[PDB]
Amino acid sequence: VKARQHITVRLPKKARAMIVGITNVFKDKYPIADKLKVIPEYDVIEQDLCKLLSPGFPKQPLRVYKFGSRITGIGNRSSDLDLFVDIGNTFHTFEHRASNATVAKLRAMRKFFCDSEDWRLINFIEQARVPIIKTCHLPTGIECDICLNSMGFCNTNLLKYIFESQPLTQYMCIYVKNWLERCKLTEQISTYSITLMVIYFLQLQALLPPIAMLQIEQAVLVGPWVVNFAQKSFSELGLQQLKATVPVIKGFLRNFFAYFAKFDYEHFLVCPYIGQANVEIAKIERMLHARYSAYVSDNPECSIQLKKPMVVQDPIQLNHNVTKAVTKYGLQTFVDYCQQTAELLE
RNA sequence: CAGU
Ligand SMILES: [Mg+2]
Ligand SMILES: [Mg+2]
Repeated sequence: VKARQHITVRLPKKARAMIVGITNVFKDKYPIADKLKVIPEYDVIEQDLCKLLSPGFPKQPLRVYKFGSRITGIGNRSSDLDLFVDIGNTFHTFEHRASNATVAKLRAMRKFFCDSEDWRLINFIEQARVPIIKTCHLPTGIECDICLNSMGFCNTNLLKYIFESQPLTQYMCIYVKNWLERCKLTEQISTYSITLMVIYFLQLQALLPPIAMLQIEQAVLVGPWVVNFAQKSFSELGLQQLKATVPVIKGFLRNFFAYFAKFDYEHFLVCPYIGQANVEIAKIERMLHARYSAYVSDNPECSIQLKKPMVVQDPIQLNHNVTKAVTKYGLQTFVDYCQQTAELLE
């Protein structure tokens, strides 16, 4: 891309094949994703985690929360399982950067996975924004990402509500998830990022509510972030729940890819919190709730990172641009692929 | 930059 910026990066053949062929998501991948929301294997994993860590922290409170794509219903059989281990009722505590205690806890847990004959330690990432332990649960073979941060569980619950209220959202996310993998873009643009882009797009079509309109104040807080939401019936908002049909899905996907092919990433951001068209990067910070403003006043270093090629704001952790690591050339690659994909969908 |  960098060598020939003037050339539209060719949509990879693996992607072209799947776009030109949409019945697979509707008839096969959807039922598997729906089944993967609840399977017996997850109970074994949570139980074995409690059994493994209960001795390491004897009197301490302990609770395990599942989240991620398997739980929201856009997973596949190879999908990893994401788990939040809360030791000591830290659910409501927000760490911008992982604290010493948090890193201390992760280090203690690392040893337990190594020594245990039911777990294989795969990786221990301490210096990430969200430190995680990557380990294989050997009885099931399921790869688990273990963290000490509640935010992923909270946005998983929000996706659950959105997908169940408007199933078209779920189908589209399964499709673009697979499209992202066949385009080999997942390392720059994550499945979670594209899910927020789908949600935002459908908000602009008046098929989903702005997240802010679900949070009119009693607030549940993880630090400064409002993590609960009114589970309002879509009828009360006049939001029609569409029947997901292959033509309906195809038309919305076409429009989705067309929209992000022409989106002005230099001046606007994807903003499911606001859920309105043309949210300017230059205006967004003054549009956020009072807790965000109070938090960044005391900590200006924790404001959302807006000076990035691609800005997609987490609807709950409002200081997180989930696409902050996307490069100009990764963005151009994504824009070119959107362009060619919209064409192939007519 | 790494879970989501
Ligand atoms: Mg996952
Ligand atoms: Mg994971």
